[PDB]
Amino acid sequence: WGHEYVRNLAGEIAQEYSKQHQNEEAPFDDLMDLVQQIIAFHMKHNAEPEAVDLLMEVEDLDLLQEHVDEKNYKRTCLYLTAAAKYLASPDDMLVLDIAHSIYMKCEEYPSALQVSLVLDNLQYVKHIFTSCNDLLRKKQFCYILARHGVLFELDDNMVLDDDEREQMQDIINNYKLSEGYLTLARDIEVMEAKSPEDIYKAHLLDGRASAGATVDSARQNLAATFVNAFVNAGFGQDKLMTGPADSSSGSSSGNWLFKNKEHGKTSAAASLGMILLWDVDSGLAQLDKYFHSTDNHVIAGALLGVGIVNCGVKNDCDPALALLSDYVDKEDPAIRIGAIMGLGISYANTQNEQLRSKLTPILGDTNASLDVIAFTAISLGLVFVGSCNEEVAQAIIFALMDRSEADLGEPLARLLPLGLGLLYLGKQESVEATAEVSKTFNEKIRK
Amino acid sequence: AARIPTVTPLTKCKLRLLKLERIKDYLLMEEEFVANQERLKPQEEKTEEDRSKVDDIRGSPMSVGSLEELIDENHAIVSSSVGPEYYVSIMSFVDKDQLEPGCSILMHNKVLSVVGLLQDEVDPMVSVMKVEKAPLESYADIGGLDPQIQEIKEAVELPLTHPELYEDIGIKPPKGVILYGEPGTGKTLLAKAVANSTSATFLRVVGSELIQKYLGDGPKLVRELFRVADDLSPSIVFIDEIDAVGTKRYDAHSGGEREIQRTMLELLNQLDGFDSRGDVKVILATNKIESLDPALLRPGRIDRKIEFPLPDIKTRRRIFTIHTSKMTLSDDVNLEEFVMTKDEFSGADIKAICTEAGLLALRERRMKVTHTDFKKAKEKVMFK
Amino acid sequence: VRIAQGLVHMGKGLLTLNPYHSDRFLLSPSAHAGLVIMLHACLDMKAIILGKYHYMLYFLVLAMQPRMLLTVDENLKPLSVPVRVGQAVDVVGQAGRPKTITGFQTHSTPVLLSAGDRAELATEKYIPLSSILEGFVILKENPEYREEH
Amino acid sequence: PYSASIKKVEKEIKDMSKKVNDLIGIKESDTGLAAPSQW
Ligand SMILES: Nc1ncnc2c1ncn2[C@@H]1O[C@H](COP(=O)(O)OP(=O)(O)O)[C@@H](O)[C@H]1O
Repeated sequence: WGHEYVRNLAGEIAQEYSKQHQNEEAPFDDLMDLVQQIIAFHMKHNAEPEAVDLLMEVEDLDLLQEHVDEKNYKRTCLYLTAAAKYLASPDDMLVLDIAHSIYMKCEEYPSALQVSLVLDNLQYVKHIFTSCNDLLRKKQFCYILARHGVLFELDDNMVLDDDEREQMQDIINNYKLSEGYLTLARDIEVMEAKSPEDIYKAHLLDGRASAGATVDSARQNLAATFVNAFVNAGFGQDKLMTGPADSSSGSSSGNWLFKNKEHGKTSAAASLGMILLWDVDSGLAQLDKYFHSTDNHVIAGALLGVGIVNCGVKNDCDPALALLSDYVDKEDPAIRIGAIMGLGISYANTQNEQLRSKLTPILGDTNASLDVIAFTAISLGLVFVGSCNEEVAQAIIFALMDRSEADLGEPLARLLPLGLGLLYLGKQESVEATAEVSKTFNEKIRK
Repeated sequence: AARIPTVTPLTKCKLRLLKLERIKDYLLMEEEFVANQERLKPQEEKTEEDRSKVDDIRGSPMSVGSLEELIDENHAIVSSSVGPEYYVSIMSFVDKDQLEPGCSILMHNKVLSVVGLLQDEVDPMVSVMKVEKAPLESYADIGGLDPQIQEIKEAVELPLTHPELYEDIGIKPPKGVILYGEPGTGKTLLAKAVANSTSATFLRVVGSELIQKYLGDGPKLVRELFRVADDLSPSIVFIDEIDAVGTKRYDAHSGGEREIQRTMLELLNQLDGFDSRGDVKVILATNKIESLDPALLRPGRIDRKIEFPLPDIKTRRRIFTIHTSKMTLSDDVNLEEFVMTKDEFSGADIKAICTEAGLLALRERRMKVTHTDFKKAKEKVMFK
Repeated sequence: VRIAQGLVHMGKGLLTLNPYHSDRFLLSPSAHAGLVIMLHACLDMKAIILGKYHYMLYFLVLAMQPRMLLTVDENLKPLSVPVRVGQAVDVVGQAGRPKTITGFQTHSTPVLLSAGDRAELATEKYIPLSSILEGFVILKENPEYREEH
Repeated sequence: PYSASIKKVEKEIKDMSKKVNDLIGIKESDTGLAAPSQW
């Protein structure tokens, strides 16, 4: 009878279903048979969006799994993915699961992996890996997971070869990311380090500053250090921090480091941690030289740099945890803050229970400075993003009640709610209970 | 009012729904922000207290003044309708967008401060030349020639038909089209179709109407026609009987030839002067172009040249079948018999013959027209 | 201003702060958390960043990733293959097999992908195992390709 | 499919826009008067 008849029937069927759902007294089988026939006709004629819309208005999306062909799955799945962005929580979740089912039936595991990653369900990822028999596809999935920052410990039931398991564990650990970045830098010829002055292009501003005395402000030096760290991040070599001492002077390379004050020294040390990004072997060796400094600020900065270096890269030796756990217990607030932040940055989204156990007691210590507890909350949130672990949320809430009104006025009090929210990032419906609990907080913070 | 002009979707896509939802949310937020002002500090009705206070502040009796200059900072200089120049300032509701010489500014009655503007509904020159209703039927009622119907369409309507075709070619419509032809050639009949089909404003100018009796007047009339047409809207203004520029001499005008010459120079300036006239088209016709000033025709002021010849022996058939559409003529005579009656029967000749035949049939109150009526009309038309 | 200038020249143009991946479909929790922490610290500039906590900017470490599209052979070695790079186009609802990229320029080996730029292989010799060409892509030699001499 | 669903919603929003703008005052077309939110 033509496509227009089918389209008008689909619209009228949607309306009839909408009104019958409010009546709850009409038989469904007669409508279901016509809906199935309409879906088959639409599939045969590449009118996939109309079929998807009809099945959405009927809520019987399960029928899609039977009428999807090898020539029709791409457009259908793209339409489901586009619709999911308009669908809200519960509908979007069911739609994503059905799209994942269509994908597994269609044997395109990469898109299934992406959809499961959106769902944040590790069981579906495990099922996808089990269903895969191609080693190269498994390696690509490991690369994708490493990009997403999710640790997937390959169980022994997944691969029968130990060497391949080690190889994909290294791939997940982003070991080859540094090599790839270095290869790209070599290809573009961007190896040469750029000094902060080159970015500043001071020669272009000298038209009106010829009368300014050379006063090296500490803040200017800190800005220079920050710019130097940003520009030369991941290149392994720097002209200001690690440049050879090739000028007629036997003075330690730390001349610029000692020009900064306290927190400035910490920042200068963290610049070294950035410069050796993703390079664990050389980064640890270079930071070992600064671990011997008598300045507590330099030690804290070195710990934070160690945390930065292992950011996104996991080593089976776990140098970060072993090194930082010894400094976490130290009384000095600066060293404790540096160690905590390094642990949080290096172990972001890892969901390690050992870190939870080591950090929770710090949150309950009333003698700890506000800085320490705020950074502990931030690190706990970073480690447990999207996990909805009730224990960490309860610990942060307990820390929040125990604050006097005076502490609430400091800006640092605004970071504990930030950490608690970070614990709940990306999970919509689970946060209503926590909002209800938070309604009990003091008025100045409650909102 | 002009809240959102984006209608490019023109479908049931989610983008249109999202845009509408965002607009509704913004409107709701604005309404909520506005409502709280009265909820917290209404302080007045805001509906009639403001209007009443404005009426009691501004002079209740507002006079009919005339703005003559511009003073931005709480001031204005005008002349009292009695004559006394005033230094009336600007009021709160001034909305100073009509600050041009001539628009009456209404001042207060107590202190004579500017109270209100003067809505203007006159445009005397434009009104004494504005076409209210369509003159005749569609172009099909012209009949026979259509050598300029396509040409005139391209010259005027085609720019207004879909001005992307001339845009895609990288050019602007032709400057002007001057319709010159034999006396009674139907040039006015061409303007009839132009108006019945026209889409924009049209102005009619009697040819002698450009020459006034007082010296210096004619240039003023030309400048005023230009201002009215241009300042009003996109227009197609036809100054018919352009030969009357210097052909006919009248004793009413104080000036002699140097007055028609001045009027022609002013017309030329107004056609291709020193500014941007805008989107204005000109279509003029004349029956004696041999005397028209050569400068008023150079490509750049009057561009398209159109010549209208007498109806053709083949076109005479369509002309006759047209001008006698609704006549209850008896089959006694055949139009072809009078078709060749006149060696140079122009278009007006056919209409005159038909009208005379109708009148003759009327004198006897008969229902149809006989061959003898046409025979007696033909002699009375051509022979006089 | 100096911090902003340094950020603009991050990695000399090789690293970005994009929290999204795979055509803006996947949100990385770590990068988002770092960026949100940095913004919340910036909310109170004078007290937080200009005070004793200049180091809160190091939460940005989580959000930085490289702009590299490196094609890799089965033997895990880098391979230079021409790649077409251009702005992505939403192909939903378009009849036929519309191209997903606006552009005909071909770039070999590691094209610096900008925000919104999508990549498609310019050669049929290699079948990309990834539907989206980003980061590490393992290329498999096409067994059906015949070199047209 | 929902041809009348979207047209009716758009018309309702368009009518409500005027129904709410008339509650602040822009109407009562004058003969040279400024906006009550202008004086
Ligand atoms: N088909 C026709 N072709 C030409 N003129 C026609 C036609 N039908 C009628 N006419 C006559 O043409 C005249 C139009 O005025 P026009 O000839 O331009 O006058 P003038 O040339 O004196 O300005 C009217 O008398 C009208 O009746």
